[PDB]
Amino acid sequence: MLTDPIADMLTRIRNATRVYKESTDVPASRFKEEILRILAREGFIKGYERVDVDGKPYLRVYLKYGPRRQGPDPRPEQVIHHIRRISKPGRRVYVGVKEIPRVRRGLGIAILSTSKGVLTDREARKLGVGGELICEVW
Amino acid sequence: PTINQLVRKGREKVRKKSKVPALKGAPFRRGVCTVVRTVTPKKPNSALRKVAKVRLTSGYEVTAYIPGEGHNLQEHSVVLIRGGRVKDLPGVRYHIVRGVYDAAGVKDRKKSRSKYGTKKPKEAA
RNA sequence: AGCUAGUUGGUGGGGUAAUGGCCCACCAAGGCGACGACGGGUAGCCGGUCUGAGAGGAUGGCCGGCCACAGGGGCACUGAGACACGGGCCCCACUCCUACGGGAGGCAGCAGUUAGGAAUCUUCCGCAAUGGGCGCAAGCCUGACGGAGCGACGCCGCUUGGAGGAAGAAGCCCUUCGGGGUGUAAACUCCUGAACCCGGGACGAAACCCCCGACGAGGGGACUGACGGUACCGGGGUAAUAGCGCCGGCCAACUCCGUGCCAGCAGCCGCGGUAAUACGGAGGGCGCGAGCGUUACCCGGAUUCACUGGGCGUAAAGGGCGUGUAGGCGGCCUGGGGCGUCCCAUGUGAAAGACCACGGCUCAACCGUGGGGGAGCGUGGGAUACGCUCAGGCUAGACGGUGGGAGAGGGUGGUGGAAUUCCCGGAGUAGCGGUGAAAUGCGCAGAUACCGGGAGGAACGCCGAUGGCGAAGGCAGCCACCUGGUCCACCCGUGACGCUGAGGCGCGAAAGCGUGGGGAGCAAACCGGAUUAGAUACCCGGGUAGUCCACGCCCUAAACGAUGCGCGCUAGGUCUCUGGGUCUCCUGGGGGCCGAAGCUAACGCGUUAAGCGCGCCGCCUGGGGAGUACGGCCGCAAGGC
RNA sequence: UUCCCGGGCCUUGUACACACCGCCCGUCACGCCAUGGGAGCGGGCUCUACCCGAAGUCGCCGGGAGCCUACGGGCAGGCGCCGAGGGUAGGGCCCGUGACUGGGGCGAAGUCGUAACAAGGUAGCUGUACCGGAAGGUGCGGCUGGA
RNA sequence: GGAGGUAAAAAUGGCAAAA
Ligand SMILES: NC[C@@H]1O[C@H](O[C@H]2[C@@H](O)[C@H](O[C@@H]3[C@@H](O)[C@H](N)C[C@H](N)[C@H]3O[C@H]3O[C@H](CO)[C@@H](O)[C@H](O)[C@H]3N)O[C@@H]2CO)[C@H](N)[C@@H](O)[C@@H]1O
Ligand SMILES: [Mg+2]
Ligand SMILES: [Mg+2]
Ligand SMILES: [Mg+2]
Ligand SMILES: [Mg+2]
Ligand SMILES: [Mg+2]
Ligand SMILES: [Mg+2]
Ligand SMILES: [Mg+2]
Ligand SMILES: [Mg+2]
Ligand SMILES: [Mg+2]
Ligand SMILES: [Mg+2]
Ligand SMILES: [Mg+2]
Ligand SMILES: [Mg+2]
Ligand SMILES: [Mg+2]
Ligand SMILES: [Mg+2]
Ligand SMILES: [Mg+2]
Ligand SMILES: [Mg+2]
Ligand SMILES: [Mg+2]
Ligand SMILES: [Mg+2]
Ligand SMILES: [Mg+2]
Ligand SMILES: [Mg+2]
Ligand SMILES: [Mg+2]
Ligand SMILES: [Mg+2]
Ligand SMILES: [Mg+2]
Ligand SMILES: [Mg+2]
Ligand SMILES: [Mg+2]
Ligand SMILES: [Mg+2]
Ligand SMILES: [Mg+2]
Ligand SMILES: [Mg+2]
Ligand SMILES: [Mg+2]
Ligand SMILES: [Mg+2]
Ligand SMILES: [Mg+2]
Ligand SMILES: [Mg+2]
Ligand SMILES: [Mg+2]
Ligand SMILES: [Mg+2]
Ligand SMILES: [Mg+2]
Ligand SMILES: [Mg+2]
Ligand SMILES: [Mg+2]
Ligand SMILES: [Mg+2]
Ligand SMILES: [Mg+2]
Ligand SMILES: [Mg+2]
Ligand SMILES: [Mg+2]
Ligand SMILES: [Mg+2]
Ligand SMILES: [Mg+2]
Ligand SMILES: [Mg+2]
Ligand SMILES: [Mg+2]
Ligand SMILES: [Mg+2]
Ligand SMILES: [Mg+2]
Ligand SMILES: [Mg+2]
Ligand SMILES: [Mg+2]
Ligand SMILES: [Mg+2]
Ligand SMILES: [Mg+2]
Ligand SMILES: [Mg+2]
Ligand SMILES: [Mg+2]
Ligand SMILES: [Mg+2]
Ligand SMILES: [Mg+2]
Ligand SMILES: [Mg+2]
Ligand SMILES: [Mg+2]
Repeated sequence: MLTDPIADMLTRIRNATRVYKESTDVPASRFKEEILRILAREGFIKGYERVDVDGKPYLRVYLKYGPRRQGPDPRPEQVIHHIRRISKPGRRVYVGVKEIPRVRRGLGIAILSTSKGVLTDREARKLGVGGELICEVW
Repeated sequence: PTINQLVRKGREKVRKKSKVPALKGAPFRRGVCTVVRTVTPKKPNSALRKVAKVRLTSGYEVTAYIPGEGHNLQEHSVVLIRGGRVKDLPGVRYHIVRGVYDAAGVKDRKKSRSKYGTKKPKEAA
């Protein structure tokens, strides 16, 4: 019934990164499409496009990985090591500008929905808005 | 559990229990002796530890351990209760301080005199 | 788990400074409660204090703000203000004085007593300061305060010397006696100088008062210090208290003797019963020092209540299963609002404390100044991505339609055969059943084994499976009726109707209970016969309730996949059950095995997850006592929750 | 090579590991402690109804009867409602106590048996029902935590 | 050749203890 279409989408990517699939089709909504826009700016994916499946619109996201390591277990390093939704529907999370986490001591990214659109921890600290902390990626 | 169950049932605190019922947890409690005897230990040991049932000022009546070597406890001696239990003695959960009451301190004690209530001797050393 | 008589509302009065059932008459019959009323227990609340990385947990002692009491209880008077600590009236308890009839008193103010207790001080000096009451003032009162005294109660500062000094005295300890340790430690030699003696000696004090100016501004002058001759300053001058805990591991520091599961140690694991670094002593060492330990309490460690930050297959933990109320949560698109949410400003967030600077006591403790921000809440303005709400719309969720498909799904009625037992007829003999082996038992009163006929109850072989069905318990001969759930195809209609689910509600194997019917086989209890030391058991022969039917109860379990339900996602290989197809093969559901990635402590799971995520409910927090006892509800009882 | 005694390899099961000369369960006897039931007795708080009810505010009277400086007024005084508190009676909670009794926990080596763990010598556990000194046994049904 | 699958026996071992 898709209780949380955003957190489900974040796991549609996590189930693909662990098997190194070329792409994954997730359902379409403009709010989650806006999350993919930020995901392509910082460089976690190669992009996405509005595809059509059985007459319904989906989002074919082109994943990104690392180089083939040498030695045992030649699986490449993940570009996306950890990703999970913070503001779950059963527990809403709302923060200001002062209450913004240092995601992976700045090496990571904290995506959040604000009144001036959906932005990340850097530009939301620059604009000074804050809001619903959606997820953390590193 | 879920978040919604936490705002309904909530977390329960531990609320520990005092091992010493010394009436508000006072550090010491005066009591008068009624019996002075010995009690056999638990299964891994064997000795004759000197004990005494005491009738404190709270109206109860408990057993206390006598430490050291030799004492002066009778059927009518006043004594002070310390606290702390003895593992090899069942029902004994209190200790007897020595030195200032009718219970004297261990005489001919040389190392630990703060405990066992022995005063400082002066024999040119 | 239900509470409510001024209880809830109205009208009019009384009363108050003032609204109000605060109080009174009449009327209406309402008000509160799982968002926990009512009752019980406990407690003054806060700024802050302690801890903790933080979130939090605990606490409310000194100082400050608010409330409430003045032996217990009520009541008013006065007054701007009291239901009044050192004011008044009355009752109770207590103390005291009486000429006995009726009077006096109220330390939870400062000191001090008694009693309780582990334990808490001076019946001190002064109004000089500051503050308060009165007074024009002079001034008076002030156990507010300023100070002093007691107490290692806490924090801070200081002393018990300093420099030399033996290849290393004596004593004492250990020794494989050769030596090693105390140990520069001492003695001894220089130097400095706590305490003490002498002199000097304050800051806190400047006003109120007076004079000139109009008793104003402004200027000038005088008086006063409890602490106290105290701090401090100058001169002189003495080598001048060290103690407590520990020394198996955690935990830093080891040798000897004594003792022999005795004495004893102990916070946990544990040491001691003949050679103990764990007991006792001695030497030595480690830790700290006017202190060191112990006991009691709080936080930590404890991510062992897990929001930050835990779990439920087997360790404690998934409700027996379902239906569903409240609740929590909710698909895609576009507008309106701006409640959550975010930002800016403004107000508040007292002071002290805390944080950071600079200063004053010769340093610090203590103290003065200054700065910096919290979180919250009120107001004004803005933003609208997300949650929320209103409106339009959509189809992938969910439901329905058309047409098929399987199945031990359920209830009622009828029915078929085989077999056991009993009765009857025939025929037929000396033994049959039974065991590991025997015996009880049955049998010449004609048994077992065979044929024929009849009655009556229960269960349905082969099909039958590692199979199917239901939500669970569970369901198997056949027929027919009544009836539920489910799957596929077509993608036709509705259009977010959805998921979970505290309580409630219904189902709930076997055993058991009530009333009646039934009773062939089997079979608790029970009685025999063997076994055995004994047999209340296993083995054998009998055998009643029960097992069976109708109705009503009981509500348990290894009620198990020891795995809650719904949805999305992540390689396949293979067996089978059942739909559909351009039936090679593809595709939908259902039961199984092996297994990618992954998870788990391992066993193991692995699109029938214990994987990766989200919504909701139940449940766990060491073992025993114990699913026990009391209380509540249910039941006819056993008993259940 | 079926059986007794000892031994080797593989495997299975295990609650044993100073290791089956192992472990362990229950009743009985003794000692101590806490707790429940118990003829009841005692105490504390609290609730309801009634009787009496001081001080005092408020409300009438103030008259056949008092005092008053202005009197179709005031004070004293009388009455009434409320009332602290005392009593009488009945309940609700909590606490202490009680002969005796039920089960429980603890206490180095007492008695009786063999239940479980090896197919523990009757596979074990289990809900229920009945019996038995006791672990336990058995009946019906279920589980694999057994073949 | 995949299942159904074989018991006559026989109780007990005082407590506590090593690098
Ligand atoms: N401990 C839990 C319970 O103990 C009960 O058992 C208790 C008694 O039955 C048992 O008694 C045993 C006895 O079985 C055995 N045959 C003899 C043994 N000496 C006794 O032991 C008891 O008594 C002696 C003195 O007599 C005490 O020193 C000893 O500590 C104690 N265990 O000792 C136990 C108490 O320690 C039951 N097993 C059961 O209720 C449950 O297991
Ligand atoms: Mg940083
Ligand atoms: Mg109190
Ligand atoms: Mg912590
Ligand atoms: Mg008093
Ligand atoms: Mg007074
Ligand atoms: Mg005293
Ligand atoms: Mg003054
Ligand atoms: Mg003054
Ligand atoms: Mg020497
Ligand atoms: Mg001065
Ligand atoms: Mg000097
Ligand atoms: Mg060490
Ligand atoms: Mg020795
Ligand atoms: Mg030693
Ligand atoms: Mg020693
Ligand atoms: Mg020690
Ligand atoms: Mg914690
Ligand atoms: Mg703690
Ligand atoms: Mg948590
Ligand atoms: Mg855990
Ligand atoms: Mg278990
Ligand atoms: Mg378990
Ligand atoms: Mg279940
Ligand atoms: Mg369960
Ligand atoms: Mg939504
Ligand atoms: Mg708003
Ligand atoms: Mg402040
Ligand atoms: Mg709509
Ligand atoms: Mg259509
Ligand atoms: Mg449901
Ligand atoms: Mg039933
Ligand atoms: Mg039945
Ligand atoms: Mg019956
Ligand atoms: Mg029979
Ligand atoms: Mg025998
Ligand atoms: Mg039989
Ligand atoms: Mg099962
Ligand atoms: Mg399948
Ligand atoms: Mg597998
Ligand atoms: Mg559930
Ligand atoms: Mg039960
Ligand atoms: Mg060989
Ligand atoms: Mg073997
Ligand atoms: Mg044995
Ligand atoms: Mg007149
Ligand atoms: Mg008049
Ligand atoms: Mg009683
Ligand atoms: Mg009693
Ligand atoms: Mg008793
Ligand atoms: Mg004994
Ligand atoms: Mg058995
Ligand atoms: Mg056995
Ligand atoms: Mg057995
Ligand atoms: Mg049974
Ligand atoms: Mg029997
Ligand atoms: Mg025996
Ligand atoms: Mg021993």
